[PDB]
This record gives sequence, structure tokens and C-alpha cells, in this order.
Amino acid sequence: VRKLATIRTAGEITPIAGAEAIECCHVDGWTCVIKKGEFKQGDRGVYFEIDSFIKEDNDRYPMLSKQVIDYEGQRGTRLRTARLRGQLSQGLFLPMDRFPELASNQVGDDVTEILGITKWEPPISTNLSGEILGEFPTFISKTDQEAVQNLIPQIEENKGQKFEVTVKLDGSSMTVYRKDDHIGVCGRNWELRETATNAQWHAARRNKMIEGLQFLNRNLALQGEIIGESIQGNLEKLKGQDFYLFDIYDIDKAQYLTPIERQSLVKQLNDNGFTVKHVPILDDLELNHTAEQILAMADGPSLNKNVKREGLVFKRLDGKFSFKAISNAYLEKHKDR
Repeated sequence: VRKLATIRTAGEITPIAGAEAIECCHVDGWTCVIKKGEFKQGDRGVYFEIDSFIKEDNDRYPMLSKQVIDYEGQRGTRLRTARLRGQLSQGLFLPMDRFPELASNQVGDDVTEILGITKWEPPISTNLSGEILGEFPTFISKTDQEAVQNLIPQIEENKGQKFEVTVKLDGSSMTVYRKDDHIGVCGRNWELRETATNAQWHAARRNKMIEGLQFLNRNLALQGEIIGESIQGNLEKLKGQDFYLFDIYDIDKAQYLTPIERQSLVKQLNDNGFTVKHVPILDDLELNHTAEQILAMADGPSLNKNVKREGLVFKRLDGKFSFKAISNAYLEKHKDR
């Protein structure tokens, strides 16, 4: 997981025409509204990303005062995407002289624990939050993806590489895995017990993927998104619920399969009557883009080609560098994300 609060550098600062108390600060690939004169280009500050939850503290955080709410039994503010007078704003960026306990930290430091910042999350469905069997397997990587806005040097340093481009479906991450004599089914954070009502187990039995892992005889984690009815508002307008694969983790080797290895294995499972669906795949992209350009492609058709998708995921063909681009128009349309 993640660095919600980090020391970064003011990029170009541009005037927000009309409202003269404020200006727009570019912070890596993010765009952030600041008060005028608060930073100049090159100044360092603490950048709080969207989804940070910042505890009530009007000494340090008076600009969060009217948006204080109660979340997991604590008073404080969830940082969220906003469009103000045409101006896209995401995150909070405070100059370093507001944090005297950080005067010895360096640019790029992860200061999230030191500052007490927590991660906000949408509530989980009744059937996705079944009965917990244990921890998420520590021998499986989780399905988190780094945002393109946080990868400016890595994006320029990947020009000419080729990427599998998939649609990000808006559901719940799910993992079905075999390790030796154990086959498990997990949600986003816990391994779950099979019951007649558990959504993830039901999806896994319905597309036979537990039999598929038994057939394959390998220590593999199939990872994908469960989507459908009563899951995150069912953007795709499905009947029932279904699993869509986007990754397969080689447990013995501790690396994800490459895109073509993954397609190979999906082909093999379907050939043997284990029909697992894949998230929609678009044309491979040869990278030569800016983050702003990547974000520009995020909007478009989803699995259901008549709805607007959450974004895109990009996976380099060697399976060694992956990132996501969340559609900003999608975050303006749904304010519970």
C-alpha cells in the first residue's frame, strides 16, 4: 500500500483566472489548488493525496474545517476530487514550514505515519464482507496499482516499452489461489470461509476456477474483479455477479505472469472447460506519452460499452512495471469514490 502524505516539489504554478486569492499548483502529475504566494515553483511541501483521511485539527488544518465528518469513529476530513469553476483539484499541499517536526526530512520522504494520516475507503457490501478465515496470504501480492500521477520519471523512463491496456472494472478485488493442498478464496484483504451466501466463493464455483486450479496443479493465484449487482453500484448493469481476471501471481516464483503467459493460461483453462472471464483488453500501447496524456485516455467505454469506465490499467509486456490511470470524469460523476 501507500504513501498518502509525502514531501514533494511545487511544479508549475498557474493563475486560476477569476478568483485572485488562489492559484493552481502542479505536484508531480497531480493538480492542486493552493493559496496565492503559498508556494513558488521549486518549493517543497507535504502533499496529501486524495483518499487521505486527516484527523480534525484546525490548528494545522483549518482549510479542512467545514468538511469535517465522522468516519470509523473519528472526526476529520476525507480528501476527495473536486472541480471548482472548471478547475480540477486533487489533494492538499502544505509548505514545509507548517511541519517543524519535518525540518530534517528530505524531498520524497514518506511522512504519512509521522503525520497521522489514514486511508479512507468506501463501505463494503454485506456479501463481500463474509466470514474471515484468516489473513490475506502473505505469499500472494495484493492487487493494488500505483497511480500514473505518481510516476512521472518512470513514465518518461518507459518510452518505447509496450503495455497491455485493460479496462479497470469497478467492483471488489478477489483472489482465488492454490498453494499445495490448500485452495482458498479471498476478498481484498482477508481469506474467506465458503458459505452459501459468500459472493466470492459463489463467483469462483460458478466459473469453475477452483476446479481449474486443481486441474492446473500449480501454485497460482488468480486475481480479478468481482462485479455485478449490489457491488459498487453495478456500473456495468449486470445480472448477478461475476469474476473477471486481470492478473495471475506465480506463488512459487513470487512474480506475476506476463500478459501473454496469462493469456496462454486462460486459453488452457477455457480449452479444458474452465471458462474464466478476463477484464476487457484493448490495443497494446507503445508508451511515448505524458501523464496528462495517459490520464486523457482513461475515459471511454467499459465492459458494457454504453457506460463510462473507471479508468485503465497498464501492464508492461515483461510483467515488471504496472500502473493505473483513473478517469477523472469518472470521479466527478460518482462522489462516493
